[PDB]
Amino acid sequence: VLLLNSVYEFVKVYCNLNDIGYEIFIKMNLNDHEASNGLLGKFNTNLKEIVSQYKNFKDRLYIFRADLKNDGDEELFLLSKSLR
Amino acid sequence: MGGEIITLQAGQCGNHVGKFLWSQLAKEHAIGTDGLSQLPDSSTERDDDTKPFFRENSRNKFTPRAIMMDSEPSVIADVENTFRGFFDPRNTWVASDGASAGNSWANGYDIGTRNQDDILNKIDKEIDSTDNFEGFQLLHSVAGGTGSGLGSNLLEALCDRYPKKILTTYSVFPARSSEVVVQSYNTILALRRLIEDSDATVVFDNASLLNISGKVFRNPNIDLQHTNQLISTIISSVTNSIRFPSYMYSSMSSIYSTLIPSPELHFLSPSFTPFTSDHKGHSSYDVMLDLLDPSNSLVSTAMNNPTYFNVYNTIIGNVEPRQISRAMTKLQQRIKFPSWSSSAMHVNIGRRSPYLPLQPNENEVSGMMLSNMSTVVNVFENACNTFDKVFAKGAFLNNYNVGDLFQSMQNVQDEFAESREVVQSLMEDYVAAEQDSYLDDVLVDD
Amino acid sequence: GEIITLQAGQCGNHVGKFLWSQLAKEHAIGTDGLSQLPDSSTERDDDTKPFFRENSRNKFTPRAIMMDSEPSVIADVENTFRGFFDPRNTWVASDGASAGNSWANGYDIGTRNQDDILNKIDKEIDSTDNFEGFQLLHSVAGGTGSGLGSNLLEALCDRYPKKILTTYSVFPARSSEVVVQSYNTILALRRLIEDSDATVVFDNASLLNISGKVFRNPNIDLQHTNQLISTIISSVTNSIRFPSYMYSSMSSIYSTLIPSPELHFLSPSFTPFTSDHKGHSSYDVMLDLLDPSNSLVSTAMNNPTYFNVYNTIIGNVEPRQISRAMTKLQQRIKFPSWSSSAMHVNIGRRSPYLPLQPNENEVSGMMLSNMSTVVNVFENACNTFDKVFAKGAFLNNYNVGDLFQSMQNVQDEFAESREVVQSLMEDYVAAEQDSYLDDVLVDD
Amino acid sequence: EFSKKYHVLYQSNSYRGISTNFFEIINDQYSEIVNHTNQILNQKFHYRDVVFALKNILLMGKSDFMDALIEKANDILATPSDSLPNYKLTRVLQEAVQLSSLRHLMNSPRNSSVINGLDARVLDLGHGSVGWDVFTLDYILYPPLSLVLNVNRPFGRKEYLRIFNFLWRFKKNNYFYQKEMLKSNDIIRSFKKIRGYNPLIRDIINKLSRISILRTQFQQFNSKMESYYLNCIIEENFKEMTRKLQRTENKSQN
Ligand SMILES: Nc1nc2c(ncn2[C@@H]2O[C@H](COP(=O)(O)OP(=O)(O)O)[C@@H](O)[C@H]2O)c(=O)[nH]1
Ligand SMILES: Nc1nc2c(ncn2[C@@H]2O[C@H](COP(=O)(O)OP(=O)(O)O)[C@@H](O)[C@H]2O)c(=O)[nH]1
Repeated sequence: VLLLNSVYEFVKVYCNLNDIGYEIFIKMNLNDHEASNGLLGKFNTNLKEIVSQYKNFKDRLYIFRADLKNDGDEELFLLSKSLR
Repeated sequence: MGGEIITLQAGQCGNHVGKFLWSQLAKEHAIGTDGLSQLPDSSTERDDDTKPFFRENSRNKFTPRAIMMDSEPSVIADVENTFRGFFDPRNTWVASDGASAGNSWANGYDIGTRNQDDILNKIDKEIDSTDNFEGFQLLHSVAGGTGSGLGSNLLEALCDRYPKKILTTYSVFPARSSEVVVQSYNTILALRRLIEDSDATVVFDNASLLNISGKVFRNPNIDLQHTNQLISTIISSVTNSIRFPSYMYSSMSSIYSTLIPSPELHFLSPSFTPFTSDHKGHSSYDVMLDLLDPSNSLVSTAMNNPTYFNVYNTIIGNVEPRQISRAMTKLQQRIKFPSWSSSAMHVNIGRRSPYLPLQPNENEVSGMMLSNMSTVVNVFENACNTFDKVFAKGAFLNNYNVGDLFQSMQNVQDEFAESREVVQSLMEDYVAAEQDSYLDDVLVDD
Repeated sequence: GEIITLQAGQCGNHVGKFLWSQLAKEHAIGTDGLSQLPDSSTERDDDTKPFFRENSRNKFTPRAIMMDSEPSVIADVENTFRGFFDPRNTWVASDGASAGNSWANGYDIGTRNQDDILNKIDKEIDSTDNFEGFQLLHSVAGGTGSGLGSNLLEALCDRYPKKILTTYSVFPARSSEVVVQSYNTILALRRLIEDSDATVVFDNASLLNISGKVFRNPNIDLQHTNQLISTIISSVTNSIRFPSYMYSSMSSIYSTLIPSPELHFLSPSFTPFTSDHKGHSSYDVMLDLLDPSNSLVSTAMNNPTYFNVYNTIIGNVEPRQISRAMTKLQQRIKFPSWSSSAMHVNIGRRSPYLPLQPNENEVSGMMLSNMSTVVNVFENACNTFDKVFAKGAFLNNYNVGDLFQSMQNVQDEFAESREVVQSLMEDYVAAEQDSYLDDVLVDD
Repeated sequence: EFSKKYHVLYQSNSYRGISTNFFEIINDQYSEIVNHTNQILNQKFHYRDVVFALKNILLMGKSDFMDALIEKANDILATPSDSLPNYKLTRVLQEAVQLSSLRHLMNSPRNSSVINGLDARVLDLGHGSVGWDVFTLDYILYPPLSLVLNVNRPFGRKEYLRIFNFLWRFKKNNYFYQKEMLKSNDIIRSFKKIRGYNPLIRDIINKLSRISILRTQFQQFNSKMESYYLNCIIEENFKEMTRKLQRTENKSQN
């Protein structure tokens, strides 16, 4: 569930970047050398959040995979390996 | 999500493929060659969904969601006659009478440009009929000139006119290393447009398709018109879940969301295990292993230390998951993925149509699949080598102004140069992706 | 293990006619390819699959490729076996008849048609899952016969390097035709020696020495005596067709028959039998089999060296009789000082559908052996060859295709073929000596 | 009529006390009533069809339907549970049917009565929750089927609703990635105009292309996990249960 909750949150942050990227492109349609660096700042800021979340997610996912694998039952070994 | 799909045939190649597609599709849905349901109305329950491919009217006639374009009325007419009563004649379009060859890409591009209004009006008329439209199936067949030219111009018009609709292109490369003197023209310019505008594409090799058709349908009488059945069935494998849905995909969007890690690298390489179509019934275990075997590839890719990327298949038939998981484990050991990647491998449901002939499920070896691999680049390179010589020398560069003003406006050098950068970037991106450090620009951007 | 029969030349196609006729009788299948049995009993207690592509339909399609230059022999067989054979597996060298009786001609037509021939072979392999091997039926000195066999062998030994292609070689009695026939024999034999799997020799002289006593004389004809050939072939595969529990594979069969990588040409014998069988004991059949009078190869040796001796007795065999026969046979076989004499005896089955079976309280059987004298079947051809192809018309004017790119490819192909045959003979002889292994096993 | 026949048969053997013959009547009665019952269940109550429908819908065996519901309900799903236009869901369900293969039941005799049992419910997860969290999609059964089938009984374990929510979480996330990936594609697409803008673009695009890859990491996670349950646990147990329920079909020659 926590991994599922994380992916829900990942979409929201990706969406925030998509909207920032959209506006950066709109601003260039109007002013080619503007598109305020503040937007690039926000873009990069939300990317830092994705990356932080990405890594945190991956570590939790690893633990989840490891727990499936070492609990016993070939199905969990197969599932865990398939998540790598 | 899924929605209706419109097939667009830009030339004879696609229009011939259409015989194979509409026959096989109608076959699977119990639709006759006259467009009518083949089922008696004594049984009305159905569990398929023909809506995305056919309009079903009050006479239970199924009208294909397709528009056929050509410069030669005969190929479309052949289809209309073969399937008389199946197709709506208003979806037939033909370019003003004329002819071109080699430079036919330029000519294609011109007939597209000159008639975008007429072709787009036909496309909008079909789309306007329904609400939930989701994408197009484009038969581009890059080797053809007017086919590719028209397809290139229509692709540009459609990707911006319909930005929300997924454009999937089916394109087969030339079987001849000598015709490339002009087919490399068609290829560099057509490939530019595919790279810039398409959302997805499947790349095929006529040399491999012809060889396989002859090997599987064991017979020396090898033809493009025999081979097109393989194309029809790779398409039917892909749409299996849409037409005969279950719970796994049933959407172009869904599969691409899982199968294409980057819109930059959306050129997929298909393969198959033996199937019947319009004794080797091996276990799904073996099917999976056989599907990544180089001998089953519809693209000659060499497969020398195969260059990984996202793998997806369908096993057609009712098969047991334990075999699937065992085979998948073995496949995971056989095919590598970059460490930056998710190393995803997926298997679809493969449900068979209820209107097909009976066979034991333990013998359902059949299936066709695609891999996202950099082993597509080697195909692009054979053109590339051919076109890095004719444009460099200027061979035929003085013979391409076939109505599109290629030479009239001296776009000759610019079309090559811009297209050349675009095709090189695709190849470079496929290759850059081969390294573990590919994502460092975002993941170690501390 | 699925087996595909290759019927090459008219001899190969005539022999196949007899073989398939016996198989239809053994497995009650009609000439139309249908089971002759009621379906009220669905268990057949046999397995036709290795020889027939039993269909989902009541159809048993012989796993065979019918190959000739003269379509009429195949038609004679297909026209008998009216539904039994699949005509898509029939190849005829329609692009010119063989230019006379020269293996080279058969080779040249097979060579041009090699891909088509192989395509038919694979169309049939596609109907076999566990493909194991082939059975080639052919004359040794026929143009189309030995030439086609030479082409088939070269094509298959490389295309299917792990499959078993055995040979059923039919040898004409030596006559004046030998001025051509000995090279057809010798050059096609070179190909067999180098590429073929275990081969069995059928000497037409012996078919006649026997048929003059067991066939309805005057018709003791070699194309009539194909029943004797068929009897041996069907006897060999009886352990496959109505399997028991000892030998159920060709590879198992040859495990005790082939002592080295050398191709061995084996000499069959058989007694007594019924065809269109009342022996007294297995004791007597086994003893009777160790006698040239029951042999299909006129080796005619009073004291040949035997290696690799095997026999199969089919019927109500008493093990005591078998044991007594082995006891005396053990004392009267010539074999080398370096190998203990191991006779292999297998017991087979009568078909559940054999019309004779209900009244069989008698036994019969087959013996196969590796004889140092089996090569006597090639002696007259060799002596002829040495005198004729040293320099006669017979060397060059009968050659077509690659054999006659130049006279050099004739002069050396013939001399080399003779040498390959000479080496074969020398090794059968070397094996007769104690030194064969005394210079091996104590060399340390 | 049935009872009268058996009444007579038991009267006929009443003099026997039991004496086996009684048992013999029962064995016949047993067979007759059970087989009659099953014919009814699948003739009038469409029992197997109901079973499949429940699996297809509540256990989400049909993909088109579930996506059809989400698109139709996107505003509902985004809107707080606190003030939902719950009546809109009647309209959503009707459309989700028309938008999916389920319409084949809706438009046919013998089948419309099955499809008509589907009915949405809202879970009280607290203030601030939204339709995405509280929509549970139930199905209503009446006896005679509610007496046969396992249903979300008010005093039971609510097996289906709990399972729905589990599967629902996967669908929510899958929905969102597809929606979001298209938004991404819409923007990454504007890579032509760049010829007059490259100095401020090359970096955002290179990051966006790599971001699509990162997005795919989550999509494959959800696709793999959701698929695992459906094609390993649900389908396998389902196929086994229908095999048991299909024994009356004499499906096996064995
Ligand atoms: N695979 C396939 N290729 C075809 C077919 N028909 C034509 N071609 C291709 O056509 C190419 C040459 O150009 P073509 O499309 O025929 O002429 P166009 O009218 O200008 O588009 C060759 O490379 C062929 O591969 C077909 O039905 N199947
Ligand atoms: N035992 C036996 N010998 C045969 C048969 N048919 C022909 N022969 C021998 O075959 C030898 C040459 O090969 P053949 O197939 O007959 O002629 P080809 O078709 O021109 O090659 C001749 O010397 C014949 O003695 C047959 O069916 N059985």
